[PDB]
Amino acid sequence: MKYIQTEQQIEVPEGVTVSIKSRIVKVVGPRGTLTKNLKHIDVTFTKVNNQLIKVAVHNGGRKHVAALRTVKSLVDNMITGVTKGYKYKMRYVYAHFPINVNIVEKDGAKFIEVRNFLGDKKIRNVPVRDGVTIEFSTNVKDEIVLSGNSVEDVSQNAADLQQICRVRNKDIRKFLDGIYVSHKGFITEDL
Amino acid sequence: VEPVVVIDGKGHLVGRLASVVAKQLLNGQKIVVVRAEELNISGEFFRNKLKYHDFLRKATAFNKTRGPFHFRAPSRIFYKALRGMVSHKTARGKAALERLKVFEGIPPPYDKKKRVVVPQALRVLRLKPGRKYTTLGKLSTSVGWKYEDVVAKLEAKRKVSSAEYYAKKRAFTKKVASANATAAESDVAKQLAALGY
Amino acid sequence: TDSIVKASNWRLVEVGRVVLIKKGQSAGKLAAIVEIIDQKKVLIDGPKAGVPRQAINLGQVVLTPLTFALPRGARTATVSKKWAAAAVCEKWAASSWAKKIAQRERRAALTDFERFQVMVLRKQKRYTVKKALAKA
Amino acid sequence: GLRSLTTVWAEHLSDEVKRRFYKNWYKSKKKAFTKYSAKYAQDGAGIERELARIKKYASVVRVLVHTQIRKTPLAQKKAHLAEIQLNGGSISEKVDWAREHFEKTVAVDSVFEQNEMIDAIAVTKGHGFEGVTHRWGTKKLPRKTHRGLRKVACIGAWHPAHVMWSVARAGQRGYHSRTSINHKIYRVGKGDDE
Amino acid sequence: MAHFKEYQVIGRRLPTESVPEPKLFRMRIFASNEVIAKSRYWYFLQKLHKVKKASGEIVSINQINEAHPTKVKNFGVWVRYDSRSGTHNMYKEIRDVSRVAAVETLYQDMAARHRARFRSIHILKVAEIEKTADVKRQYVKQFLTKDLKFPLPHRVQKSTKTFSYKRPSTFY
RNA sequence: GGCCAGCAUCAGUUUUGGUGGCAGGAUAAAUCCAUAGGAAUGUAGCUUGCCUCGGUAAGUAUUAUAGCCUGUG
RNA sequence: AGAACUGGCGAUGCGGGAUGAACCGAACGUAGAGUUAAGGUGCCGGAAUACACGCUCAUCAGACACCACAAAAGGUGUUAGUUCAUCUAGACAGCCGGACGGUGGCCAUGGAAGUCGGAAUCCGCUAAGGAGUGUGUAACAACUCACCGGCCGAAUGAACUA
RNA sequence: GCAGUCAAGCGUUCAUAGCGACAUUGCUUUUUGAUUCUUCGAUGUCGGCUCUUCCUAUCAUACCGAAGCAGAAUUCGGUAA
RNA sequence: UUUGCUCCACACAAUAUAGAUGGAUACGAAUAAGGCGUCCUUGUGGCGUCGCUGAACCAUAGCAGGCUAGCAACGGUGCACUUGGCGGAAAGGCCUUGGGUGCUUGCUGGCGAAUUGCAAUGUCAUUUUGCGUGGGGAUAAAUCAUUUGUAUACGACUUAGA
Repeated sequence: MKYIQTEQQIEVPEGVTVSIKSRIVKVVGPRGTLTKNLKHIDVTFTKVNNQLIKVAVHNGGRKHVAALRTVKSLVDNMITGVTKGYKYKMRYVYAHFPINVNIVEKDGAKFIEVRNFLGDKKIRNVPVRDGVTIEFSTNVKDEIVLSGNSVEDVSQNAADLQQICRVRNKDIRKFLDGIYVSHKGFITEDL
Repeated sequence: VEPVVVIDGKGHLVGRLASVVAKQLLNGQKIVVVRAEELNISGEFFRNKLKYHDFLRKATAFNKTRGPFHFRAPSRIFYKALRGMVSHKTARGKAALERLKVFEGIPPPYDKKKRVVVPQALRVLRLKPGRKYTTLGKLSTSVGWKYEDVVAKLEAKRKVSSAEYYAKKRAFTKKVASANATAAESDVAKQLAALGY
Repeated sequence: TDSIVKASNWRLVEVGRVVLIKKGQSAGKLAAIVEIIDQKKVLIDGPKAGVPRQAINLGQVVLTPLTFALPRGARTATVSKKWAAAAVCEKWAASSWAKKIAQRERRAALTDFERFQVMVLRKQKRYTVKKALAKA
Repeated sequence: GLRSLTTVWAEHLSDEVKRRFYKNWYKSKKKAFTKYSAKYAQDGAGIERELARIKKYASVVRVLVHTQIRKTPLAQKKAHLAEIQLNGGSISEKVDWAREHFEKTVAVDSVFEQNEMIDAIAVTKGHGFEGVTHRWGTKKLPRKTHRGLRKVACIGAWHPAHVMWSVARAGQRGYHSRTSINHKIYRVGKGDDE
Repeated sequence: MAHFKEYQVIGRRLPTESVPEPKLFRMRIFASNEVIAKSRYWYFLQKLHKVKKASGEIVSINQINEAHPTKVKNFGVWVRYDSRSGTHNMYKEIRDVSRVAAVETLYQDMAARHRARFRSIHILKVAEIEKTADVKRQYVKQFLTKDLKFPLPHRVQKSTKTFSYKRPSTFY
């Protein structure tokens, strides 16, 4: 029905800074720098009082209005990722075969290899995306920790681990094997 | 109005530009089309790839060598759309097609000449903001064109040379405007302003 | 640290926004938006320029960067008073837009004798520019 | 596509490669490459100007070589000329390697080694016109067949009303260009080595 | 069917000897000319009373002009239309400058959104909305907000030449 | 004195502009002017509460330092 | 296949439906000029890439009577509407707090207390707390929903119509 | 001949894992009819052999989804010629 | 194979044309954004300005454009040379140095035009070939026949022979 004016606000905290060049959002904070290309959405940014940013859509349809809210969420995810960080935690579950995962290095890429998954002799390799820091957890049995700034790079690298250890030609309800997300949190403490 | 009109194919629609050029060719105007690899087609990339595959499977059954020829270059894809807009089987339609030259990128001497655009054929001026469009260079590579990287390497080298030419021209234009501003406050400057000049 | 975001100033369709009719019987006169009917139709009034108050389509007019305080739905007598108070026709004539417009009817009104005089005057001016440009 | 920019030849060419450019060697005056040899009669600017263009341009560099048929027991007496692409870094030294190898010889041991898999490119043995039974491997018709049994019975349907391009039919057999891959090298022999 | 006008039409139901001076029924008809206006008048009296063109006459036909043709109003219009399946009743609100102009856009809107032709639309009533917040449709509420300013973040200005020597700019 | 044309003044057919004088409607309706009444997408003022000496925020207030609507003439 | 009325084809070219004996327009001496019919005006193709309001995105869109096919049934695709319900006495969604007292109800018996199961649905406190929505315990425990509130700020829920 | 819609019931309980009555909507021209438009101053008639190509309404192989799928073996469905 | 072949300056001829009659006047990129100018801590920076079409810009006055006299400038422009550099995607073009020479309407003059008789494109292109003058350069092959068999119906293919 072509909503004349729909608008969402973006709250920017103390330490970080946001710079936009005609759609190119650059969020720079204590943990680093994040850049995103949003040139496929066609929204309008405006700075109000150096602590709040407003995004406006003029004469947009229902689908185009639905693309307004995802703009604010993507920028907020970029903002919270450079102050609080993003920390994904997984657990290894197996019935008989202990899954062995180690950090390897070929051609300077820091792959993640998986061994002894359901007794398979094949070594599945998972490449670590840039910005994601992989660390093995302490005092918890079979836990891996994925940490980084970009939520869409930590979770996608996380999704690669979850989808590489699939079970085929068996009953999924019985063979409870895989690398599953346990908790999606933040890197910084107290929050 | 001009002996040879050079049209920049970047940002244009293959169908709306061809219909413009086909009418100009029939009227006896020579047309040169450059940068045919940057032409735009309305609809998503998967739409146009499926349409070309439907065209690709159309061939003469008993001899594939005499059927419809599926050209892969972006210049010839634009030519195929333009060829069907002209009565090319007559002597008048054949003479019109010899007045047209279509190239990928910007070739020699047409690189040192002025390029124009067709306002009723720009993608930005015809498509609603939000509609998906396909680039002819990417579509051609997916169907069998193997010169996308060669043109892109040559086009990048050409832009460096043209940027240096523009810096000399922009600096010379600023020197011209300084002398034209000093030409003001005189008798001949005020008399020209009275006559609209 | 700066939080720079580009502003990208736009001409808003609003009460008091001065329009320039480009298609229709007026074709070049100045009017002001009185009330907004919908997304595509607006109510304009050009009493100083002679434009009758009417409902016009937004495609037949082009908004100007001039704006003056006008109440919503103000009648013709009210619009004409605020037009002269803000001196809209004086600010418009000082803009480069109107000076570029007023230049093009002046060239179109040039006679054959005046077209010859412009040729002579530009040759005298070109002599001074070429002399000044060749010594620096 | 790729396009050759210029070609540079050696100062002296043997009669083996000179015989390639003629159809009647015995009648000709053997004037080939006589005026081109005057380019080396200068200080070398005529050849050096062309080499500089190959280093600047020409991202692909190929060498012109010809066989030594006189060491071969064939009676052809005419060498075969072919282009071989150079594999190496820094396009400039490809020209410099070719320049220093003009009129010099290259052996197999500098190109191929033992236990290497190579592709052989050659034209097959010719057999002339051959029937469809042996050219395509089609089954022979029974003995009771009239008007010949070494044929293809049905060459197509009523519709389409044409002979298909994909039906087996008699014609030329052999003398085709083929390249078989994955051929292991077992011995790199030496002629001087008894 | 065209650029409309508003007419008032009075029928009479021609006098018999038994009944002189009949009731003089009246309607308001939206039409392009007086010929269609008189035709639409008889079409509706044939749906309400035992009267037709042969049994009655047209006393008077007068064109009704807008009292304030240059003041933007909100119009609440009730319509009854025939669809491909059955008959339905609608209520819509149109923000326009006159009753005639608001009716003209309704026929365009009814044909666009419901594929209803002019022959299948009955105008039940065109009434003015006196007070704000009595407007029930959201697409009319948007233009009644205080201090309403909206831009046009795209500018496709039409050209007259087949070739232009500069790339167009959609700044606005 | 042929043949082929140009221009002018005409006639027949027709096409495309400029412009004048009148007759009708609610003797157009409006705008406009005068008068009365009224309302908020509530103007000034007043008052309240936050506040980088003022800008906002919600109550009051029917023309005031903005205006509008309706009726009548 | 067989009748009725009328118009056509056959006996009929012409303009249109790309194409066609019947359809639309219109019927024909030889020419000129003007105007139209039916049908069209992005290019082929003579004529506005006219104007105006909307609708539609289709990983087999659609595009014009005769006409060269598509249905029942479906879609939190999108648009418009109908009816009912919540509603200025703060809804919807989310988070958070309580979620019980009489009472392990009358039953059954290796054992059953709101939750294997059969038959009953009341009282107190009150803002609300169902002899209880699911998880679980041999059985209790623990957790949660119904239900009522804390804060957050205006439209929202359901069934249908095309 | 093939495919849907509705869901009374079967399925240990559980309509829709799998099926599925009573009804109803279609598709296909590989069956057989019906018709008599083309051909009786002739289009050589069944089957097999031989050979090419195409269709998908998929038997197998590839990748997946579902199950009253533990494994094994099957069943149903999807992308697919 | 009777002084032939090729190239440049020129002269006379014919032949040919999908159509010269002021100038095809060169950033890139974005379009819910940019161009230009300027400042600055050189940035996704501050400020100013511009668009709303090339309706521009440059060029344009003289017998299709004469003959001459000066003034003011040390410019503008054409041509033949020359210096240097860049350009390979189809470069075959672009930029630049030095002087020579011609014109100059930047300004002020003096003569000449008619009769082509009231309009009749009023000839102003380059395309190839031919032919003569004379200024440079170059001094071969192929095929048939014979022969070979890595080939082959015949042609073709592969070889050889002063």
